Amino acid sequence: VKVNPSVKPICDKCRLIRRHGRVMVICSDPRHKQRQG
Amino acid sequence: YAIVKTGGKQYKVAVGDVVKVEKLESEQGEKVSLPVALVVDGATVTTDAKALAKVAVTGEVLGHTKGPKIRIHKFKNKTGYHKRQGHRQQLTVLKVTG
Amino acid sequence: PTYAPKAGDTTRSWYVIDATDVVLGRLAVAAANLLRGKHKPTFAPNVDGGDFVIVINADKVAISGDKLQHKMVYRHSGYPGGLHKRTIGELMQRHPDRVVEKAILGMLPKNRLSRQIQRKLRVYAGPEHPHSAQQPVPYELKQVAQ
Amino acid sequence: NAAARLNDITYNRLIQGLKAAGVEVDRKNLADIAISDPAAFTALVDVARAALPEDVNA
Amino acid sequence: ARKGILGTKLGMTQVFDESNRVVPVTVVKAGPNVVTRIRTPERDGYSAVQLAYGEISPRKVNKPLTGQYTAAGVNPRRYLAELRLDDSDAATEYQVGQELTAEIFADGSYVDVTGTSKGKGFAGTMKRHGFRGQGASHGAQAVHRRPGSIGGCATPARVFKGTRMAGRMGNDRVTVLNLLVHKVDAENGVLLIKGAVPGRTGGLVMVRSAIKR
Amino acid sequence: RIGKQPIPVPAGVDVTIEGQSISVKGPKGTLGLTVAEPIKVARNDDGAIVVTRPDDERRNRSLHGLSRTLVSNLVTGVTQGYTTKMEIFGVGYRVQLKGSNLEFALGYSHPVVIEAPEGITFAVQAPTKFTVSGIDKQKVGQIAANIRRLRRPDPYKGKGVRYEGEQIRRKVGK
RNA sequence: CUCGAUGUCGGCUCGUCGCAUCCUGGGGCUGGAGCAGGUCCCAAGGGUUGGGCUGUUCGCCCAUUAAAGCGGCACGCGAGC
RNA sequence: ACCGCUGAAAGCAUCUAAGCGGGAAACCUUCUCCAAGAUCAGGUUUCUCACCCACUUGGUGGGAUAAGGCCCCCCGCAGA
Repeated sequence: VKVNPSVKPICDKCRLIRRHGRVMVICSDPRHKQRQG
Repeated sequence: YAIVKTGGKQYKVAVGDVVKVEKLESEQGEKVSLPVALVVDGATVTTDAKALAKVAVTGEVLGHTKGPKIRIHKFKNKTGYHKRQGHRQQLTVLKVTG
Repeated sequence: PTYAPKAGDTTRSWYVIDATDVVLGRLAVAAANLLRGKHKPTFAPNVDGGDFVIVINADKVAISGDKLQHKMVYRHSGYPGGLHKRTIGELMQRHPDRVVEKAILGMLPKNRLSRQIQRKLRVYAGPEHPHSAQQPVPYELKQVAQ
Repeated sequence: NAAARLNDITYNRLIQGLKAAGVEVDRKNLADIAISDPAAFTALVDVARAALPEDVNA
Repeated sequence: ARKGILGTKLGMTQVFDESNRVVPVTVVKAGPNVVTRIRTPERDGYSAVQLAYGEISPRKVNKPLTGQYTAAGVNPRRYLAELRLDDSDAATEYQVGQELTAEIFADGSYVDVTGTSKGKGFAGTMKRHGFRGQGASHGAQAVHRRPGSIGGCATPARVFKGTRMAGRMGNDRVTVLNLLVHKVDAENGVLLIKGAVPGRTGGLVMVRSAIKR
Repeated sequence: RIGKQPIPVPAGVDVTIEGQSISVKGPKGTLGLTVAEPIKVARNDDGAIVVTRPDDERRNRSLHGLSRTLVSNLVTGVTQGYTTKMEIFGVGYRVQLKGSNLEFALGYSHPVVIEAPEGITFAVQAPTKFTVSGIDKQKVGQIAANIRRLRRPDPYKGKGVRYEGEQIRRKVGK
């Protein structure tokens, strides 16, 4: 995961889901898999 | 027993009970009548104000004692200020006969 | 002058609080009021009226689930470090009566009468209290009026 | 307050009743008849109840 | 169960082992003198056993102790120590009036031996804590062997608790673990123990089977 | 339009609300369930199942979707099987169903006997293909990912215990 | 604040705490073939050496090392040197 | 931290909302040591138990001792 506290989608497959406190994204391809804070 | 109202304060006295009440204008012997706020016969209590303006406690002023020597010594701090003055509150003793 | 507090003048009844489903704050406030003796009009902050309070079923006393895993009970030992953090979750699956007793003691005043008073509160996890020698009458909680 | 809550009324409403009824007792003697006479105090509480308006509107 | 026994230590030796090595060994007379008085996990919630060991005259012991030896049915013993057993009672492993011997430790079975140390006296912070105490020559005025400092100035305007300071060391019960018994003399009592047992020679020592295998 | 599925049942065995908990027996073993109080679950008078609760407050909806697919889990797991087909990919595995249980080996010493819990079953078809089954779909999936998560994803060749594949990634190589 | 005194640097001795982790522990990503490597996440329990030049912290270097942390506490510590 | 299953809202997809699982030298355990002044001052067991005076009978003081311990003395690889 790349953790930067200002999270956006990268490609046209990232889903800005929310998951138990941290607001992560998932494009189902762990190229970034980034997550907020 | 009745809650006599005297001196801006109120007291709870039945018949024959001494009370250190304020400096009522009076002497020894000559009685004096004092209003009530609430007079009680155990289960018959009086509450309605016009029913209490009739009920008058009465007792014999006697003794005209003084209170105890209340020593004031005001003193602030480095200010360097003392002010010492005392006080005997004038009182009177009372019996209750109503 | 008062007539309420004197020698041998205060009465000693007993109380059983079933901490069945109640929440911890209401439970502890209720037990604390019974323990100090403010439920009594013959009250004074110098004397110890009040009733021996027993708290039973304190094993299942309600706390927010989101608090059984967050709210912590620290207790320092003087030694550097030695801060013994501990949530009420493990503290509950170890000593729920210690949790309850802690809350109650925290709601009492902070003085020596606080000690003489808290020596009157028993708390047990199961339903089964041993102080049945008396006639411990169940006191359950009731918001009043207004 | 303790004797009031023994009579299921709170101190606030007790005072508001003893005011609206008007029995010019004061907290000192009110507490004395509270201690010695639960009877006279419960008469006072019924006085206060009978002198509360209706509700929390007015 | 954790097979333990009492005993005193008679001193050290060296014994040569199978492979022609040396065994700097301690001799512990755990001899067949250890009797019991069970401790139920129901009356008092232990599941422990009361091992006795010693030889004293009746005249030497006071009435409570001899009463406990009589109620157990045994003739008194200078020591009377206790050993935890388990989450279980099992009602057949021991008995009140039983007899033990060093024979349970079966020549290789690692023991862990516990006992009070030799008092190293009122020992200062270098016999007690290993302080690389301040220098000895380069001007050090008087502070060779002396502690040094105890904390900092104004926020801990106080010495923290548990500060390493001078004080009476020694005598504290210590447990030296995993001492592989080299031999067992059930024919005159002793139990050899490849290692260094804590305590004065001729002092109480509880030889418990290990926990670490 | 989540609320357009009340549960049917082929075998129709034990499908009735014994006090806000459901259970189903039949061709498979049985199961329980502890559904939240603000759910309503009822039966249908031909033997089917129905579910709702007339509160509309944004937890009704979450519990709606879940509760429904979880009771489906129950009944269409007892009657209809629950089983997942996991194909070994790569080199070197040939099964020993010892007792009823699986022993893995790929790419290191010490073949690993994967514990045989209560209420599963291990199945194999080849050296490089097996599958699991049970009654509880969550049980099935959790053990099926216990079997996966073995020799973690590597894209450079692929040594994947997969779920009949499902598109493992690929290399960048050398 | 302290001037009718709060003894200043470095070293030593003794610490102690923080996490902004050098190592050891678990991980995600990698333009990560393997070795590794580089970056981000969690993690403070331990550990974090010896010398040469310098009053020197600062450094530079030698030989290592798992690694040879960065800080706080009156730039911790002189009624301890 | 991260990983994961079941799974909606939001006919899907999601580790999350209900649920469950993995998960580290870090936390409680496990171990070694102190420890009931833990005043919440614990427990199992054993031992001794009239024991004589005076009052205001009594309690209340006294005295006598039980069991026990101490002080003396001979010591210690225990110790200022």
